[PDB]
Amino acid sequence: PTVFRWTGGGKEVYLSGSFNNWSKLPLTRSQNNFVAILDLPEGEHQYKFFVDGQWTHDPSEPIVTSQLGTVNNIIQVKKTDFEVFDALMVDSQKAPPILPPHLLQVILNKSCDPALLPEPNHVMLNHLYALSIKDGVMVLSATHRYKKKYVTTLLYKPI
Amino acid sequence: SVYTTFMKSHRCYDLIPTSSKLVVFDTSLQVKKAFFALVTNGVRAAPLWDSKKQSFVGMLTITDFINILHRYYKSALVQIYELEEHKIETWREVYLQDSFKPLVCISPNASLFDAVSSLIRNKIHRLPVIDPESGNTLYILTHKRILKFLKLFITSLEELQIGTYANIAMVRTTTPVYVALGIFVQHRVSALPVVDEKGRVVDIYSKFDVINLAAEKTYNNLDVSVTKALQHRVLKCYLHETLEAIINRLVEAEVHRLVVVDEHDVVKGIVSLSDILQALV
Amino acid sequence: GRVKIGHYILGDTLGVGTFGKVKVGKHELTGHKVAVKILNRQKIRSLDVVGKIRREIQNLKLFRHPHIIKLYQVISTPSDIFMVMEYVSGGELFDYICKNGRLDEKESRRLFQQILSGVDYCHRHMVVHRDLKPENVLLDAHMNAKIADFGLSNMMSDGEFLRTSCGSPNYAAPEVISGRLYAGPEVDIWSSGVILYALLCGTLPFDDDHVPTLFKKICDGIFYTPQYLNPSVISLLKHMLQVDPMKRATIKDIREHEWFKQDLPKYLFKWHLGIRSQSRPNDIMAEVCRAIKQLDYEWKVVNPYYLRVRRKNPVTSTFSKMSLQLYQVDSRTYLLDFRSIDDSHTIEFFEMCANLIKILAQ
Ligand SMILES: O=C(O[C@@H]1O[C@H](C(=O)O)[C@@H](O)[C@H](O)[C@H]1O)c1c[nH]c2cc(Cl)c(-c3ccc(C4(O)CCC4)cc3)cc12
Ligand SMILES: Nc1ncnc2c1ncn2[C@@H]1O[C@H](COP(=O)(O)OP(=O)(O)O)[C@@H](O)[C@H]1O
Ligand SMILES: Nc1ncnc2c1ncn2[C@@H]1O[C@H](COP(=O)(O)O)[C@@H](O)[C@H]1O
Ligand SMILES: Nc1ncnc2c1ncn2[C@@H]1O[C@H](COP(=O)(O)O)[C@@H](O)[C@H]1O
Ligand SMILES: [Cl-]
Ligand SMILES: [Cl-]
Ligand SMILES: [Cl-]
Ligand SMILES: [Cl-]
Ligand SMILES: [Cl-]
Repeated sequence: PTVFRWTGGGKEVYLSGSFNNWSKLPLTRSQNNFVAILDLPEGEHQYKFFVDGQWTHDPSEPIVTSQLGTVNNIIQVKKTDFEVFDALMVDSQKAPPILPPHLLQVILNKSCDPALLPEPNHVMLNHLYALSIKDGVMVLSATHRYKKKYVTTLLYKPI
Repeated sequence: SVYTTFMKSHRCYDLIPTSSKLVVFDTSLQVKKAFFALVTNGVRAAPLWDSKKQSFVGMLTITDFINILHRYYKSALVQIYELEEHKIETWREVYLQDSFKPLVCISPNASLFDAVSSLIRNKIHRLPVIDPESGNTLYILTHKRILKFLKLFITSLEELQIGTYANIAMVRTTTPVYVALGIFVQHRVSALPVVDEKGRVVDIYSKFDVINLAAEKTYNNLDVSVTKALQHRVLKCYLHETLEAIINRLVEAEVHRLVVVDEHDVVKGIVSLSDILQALV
Repeated sequence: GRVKIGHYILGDTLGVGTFGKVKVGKHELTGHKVAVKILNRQKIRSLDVVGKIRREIQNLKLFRHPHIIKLYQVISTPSDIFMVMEYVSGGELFDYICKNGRLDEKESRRLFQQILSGVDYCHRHMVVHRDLKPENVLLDAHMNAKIADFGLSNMMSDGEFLRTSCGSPNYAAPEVISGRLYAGPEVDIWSSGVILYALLCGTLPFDDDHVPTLFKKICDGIFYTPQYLNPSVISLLKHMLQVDPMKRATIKDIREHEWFKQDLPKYLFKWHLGIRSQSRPNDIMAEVCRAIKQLDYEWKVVNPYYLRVRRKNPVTSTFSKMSLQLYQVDSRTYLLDFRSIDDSHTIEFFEMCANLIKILAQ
C-alpha cells in the first residue's frame, strides 16, 4: 500500500494517476495534510494533483517530463518498501565521564561454598578488576556470562 | 540401565551453577604461590595456561602438592628448596617427562554420561568444562556434584559387590605424613584409613588433609604422625546395608568415599564415589 | 472516501508521541479499535533514530505483558511506517488523576502493582523505558494500567551504561537531570516512585515553576509527605526516591515491601577496578596511545576518552577486542577501565590488559 499526502491548504484536492486511469480520486484532509492510501503493483506509476481548480505535482517528489511537456510525479514502488526491516535497513543510506558507582559494586569481597558467588549486575560484566601487585605477581579478574549462568575467572600471572 | 539413560540425556551445563569462581594459573607462576592461592581462594583444583602455547595445558590439584612434597622432602631441618623456588612448568617438566599426559576436558552441551565416563576413562576427579566458541574454562565438574545431582533425582553392598575390598592402602596412628604421602604416590588412592594397635579403624587421612600443610605452612615437617597432623580438626558403612541407603549416606554427609567395616569396627574395604557412578554407567 | 491501513479506517489523532502522530483505527467489518503510530521514513531518518526504531519494533513485537500496550503489527509503506497497537478507552492516567482526585490507598496500590509488573517485564527483557509518567500510563474500560511510549526506551547490554538524559524533568532521576551515567532500571524505579506519589497524593513530589529549584529539590530528594499518607508507603517512597542509585529500592526490594505485598495478585510476577592515575586527562590518554602502539595493537579513537583496541594473536591467529575508558573518580584522581568485547577469550583479555598495566600509572 502507498501513501499519497498533499501538504498545503485547499478546499478540494484530488489524485489523478496511471493506477486509477487518471480518474479524479478525492484525498481526505485532516489539517494541512490531504491524504489517501491505496495498494499499487510493484512497478512505475505516474500521478498528478487536482488542487482547487489547478493541476500540480509535489515539487519535492520525483517528476518526469513528457515528450509533450507534461510534468507528473513518479513513484517506483520497490519490493523493499513493503517489509519493515528491509525498508529500515534501506533507510540507513569533552570531559572524562564520572565513575558510575555500579563498577565498584563487586561480588568477590562481600559455612558457605567459596566457589559459589552472588549474581552480578549486567553493567559490571566483562570489566577488568585487579588486585595490588604483591610479590611480583599480578592478579587479574572478570565476571563473564555464558548462557543464563556467570563465571568470575581470576588469573594468577607473574610480571 | 535407567540411571545411565538419564545421564546420557542431561547436558553438563545443567550442573554449572548460577555464579561460580574460577582460578587459572599461568605456568610461569612459582608453584609454592600456586598452592597457597588454592587455599586462599578455597579451591581444590585450578586450570593452567601456557602463554607461549596459548592454551590450557593441564590442571593443578592437591596430588601435585603430595607429589612434590614426597619427591622432594629431605627433612624438617632443610627447606624443600625445590617447592620454595620452582615454577608450575619447571615442575610439570619433571613430574611428566618421557611419560606424557594431555589436558582432559568436556563441553557444557556435551552429555553428563559422556562426562562421568571421561573421569573413569582417564582416571581423574576434576573435569574442566570448556565452551568451544569461547575456549573459556567455565566450571570444574566433580564426582560429588554429579552424585548430588543423581541423588537429587533419585525419587545390598554385599550382593552387588561395589568398591575395592582387596589389598587396601591404610596407615597406623603413628605413621608419619611423609610415609603416608609416599603411599598416596605408589598406590594412587584418595584417602588412607588410620588403624589402632588392633586392625580397627580410628580415623582417616585424606588427599584433602594434605592442604592443611600448605594452609598452616607446616609442610616443612612431614616426620609428624598422621594423628598429629589430623589434630587441626568418623564415617563407616556395613556389607548388610542397601546401595540406595548407602548412596544416601555419602551425599548426606558430603564425603568422597565410605569405609566398609565389620562389627568389631575392623576394615573390610572401601566404596568410593568413583565406583558408584561407574556401576551406574 | 475513508483512509485505511490494514482494514482499519484511520480516524482521530489520539496524541503525538516521541517519534510521530498516534491515530485511532476502526476495523472495516468488526469495528475493532487500534492505536496507530505513524513514522514518516524521511523524518525518522532526519533525526538519526532509524536504528532506534529498528530495535524498538524488534523488542515490542515479541513482548506480551497485560500492563504494556500490545504491538499487533508494523505495516511498511514507501512513504511511512505504521505501528498497529492495542487501543484503550480510558486514556491518560494523568487526566484520570486530574479529573478525579488522588486515588485511595487500595486503588493506588493496585495500579502501582500493575505498572511495576510491566516495568519489571521490560527490565527482565533488557529494555528500560525511560520517560515513565502518568501521561504515558493508559487506562482501559476496566481501569488496568498500560505502559505506552517506548520512543525514549533503550537496551541494556552486558557491561554498558546509558547516557541519554530522557523524559520529563519531574520524573527524571537525579543522575538523569545531573546528566551522569546510569545502568537503566534505577532510573525507571525513580520514575515509578514519582508515579506512586502522584497516585496517592494527586500532585508531584518534585515540582516548582522555578526550574533551578525544581532540580535542587530533585537532587536534594526532598518532597512533602501529606498527613493522609500511610507511613508504610512513605517508607517505600523514601526507599524508591533515593538520590543515591546505590541506596535506591530495587524491583526485588519493592516486591518484598509490606505495603506492596498487600493484596498483590498472582498473575503479575582487596579488589580494584582498572588503574587509577592522578595526571591531567590529556596526558593519560596520550600515555595510553603511546603504550598501545608500543604493543603493536590496532585501535579506533571513539571519544577523546573511549578507545576500541584490537590485537592479533601470535599463536591461534585470532583477533581479540577490548574497550578502554577513562572516568573521573575523585576531584583529584581519574581511572582507566578495561571492558571485554565479545565477537581462550577471557584469558587473552587478561593478557591484553596486563601488558598495558606493567607500563602504566597506578
Ligand atoms: O501528519 C504527518 O506528519 C506530521 O507532519 C507535521 C508537518 O510538518 O506537516 C509535523 O508537525 C507532525 O509532527 C508530523 O507528525 C504524517 C506523516 N506521514 C503521514 C502519513 C499519513 Cl497517512 C497521515 C495521515 C493519516 C490519517 C489522516 C486522517 O485523519 C484520516 C482521515 C484523514 C490524515 C493524515 C499523516 C502523516
Ligand atoms: N583434566 C585433566 N587433564 C589433565 N591432567 C589432569 C586433569 N585433571 C587432573 N589431572 C592430573 O591428574 C593427576 C591426579 O589428579 P586428581 O586425582 O584429579 O586430583 P584430586 O583427587 O586431588 O582432585 C594430577 O597429576 C593432575 O595434574
Ligand atoms: N584406601 C584405599 N585402598 C585401596 N583402594 C582404595 C582406597 N580408597 C579408595 N580406593 C579405590 O581407589 C579407586 C579410585 O578412588 P578414589 O581415589 O578414592 O576416588 C577406587 O577403585 C576406590 O575403591
Ligand atoms: N569416611 C570418612 N569418615 C570421616 N571423615 C572422612 C571420611 N572420608 C573423608 N573424610 C574427611 O573428609 C574431608 C575431605 O576429604 P575428601 O573427601 O577427599 O574431600 C577430610 O577432612 C577427611 O578426613
Ligand atoms: Cl506538497
Ligand atoms: Cl500528546
Ligand atoms: Cl466510534
Ligand atoms: Cl478498552
Ligand atoms: Cl498529577
